[PDB]
Amino acid sequence: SMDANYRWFHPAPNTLAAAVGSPRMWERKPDGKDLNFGVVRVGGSGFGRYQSVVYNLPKMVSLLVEPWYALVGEREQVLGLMRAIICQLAFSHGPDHVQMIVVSSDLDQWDWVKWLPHFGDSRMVYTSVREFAAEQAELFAGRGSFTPRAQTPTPHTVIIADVDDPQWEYVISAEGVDGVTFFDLTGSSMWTDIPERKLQFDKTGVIEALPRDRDTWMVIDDKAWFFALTDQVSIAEAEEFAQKLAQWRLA
Repeated sequence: SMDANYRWFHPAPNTLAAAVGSPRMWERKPDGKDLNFGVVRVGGSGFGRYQSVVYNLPKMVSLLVEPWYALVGEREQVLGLMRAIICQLAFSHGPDHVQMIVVSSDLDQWDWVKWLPHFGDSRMVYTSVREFAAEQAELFAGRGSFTPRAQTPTPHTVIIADVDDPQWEYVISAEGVDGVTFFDLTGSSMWTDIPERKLQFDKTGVIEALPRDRDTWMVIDDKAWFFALTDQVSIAEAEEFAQKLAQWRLA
């Protein structure tokens, strides 16, 4: 019963700090049996005047079915959703299964990720696409095009593209990069031209997207419909989760 036990797999992201160190942390497995591997909660099903009468179920995206997602909206709500996605993944998946990278011309917003092992380089926070491409050359060398979803190859890489830079094209083509999912925050045309990858916000925090099948993640309509009332994690909530995970790692 996935809807009955949804709080064990996809809870509200501000509950994750208190749950750090529980047996649900880093429990996801790329074994072909865990259908939540590579899945991340983005929000809830209730919205507007219907919030009080709709049984709220989590809404999610799979990292394995698209080479990227493009978050289109106002700066703060786009950052809030990205922080919720990062916190969800850092809690549910171990850094041996999911690694993370941020490429941003706004470093002040990403200082909190210094506590997460997922961003540790064997810190994967870069200020330009050129610096990122030099540091991550070994990641991209020999990698083919993205193949949408047996055992999943690991680590999967989640990259936050937060810099409007024409050099993005020379790193991520239309075919995508195998084992990587980008999340664009800029709203530039190269990311937003594919409709099945767009998450369009409205001022209330509701996102619309092409609906997908609940079991296969396959797109089921070519027009955008309600997708989720997004989860929003503030800098303080994200830093609280990140520091709590860091203290668990030191203990």
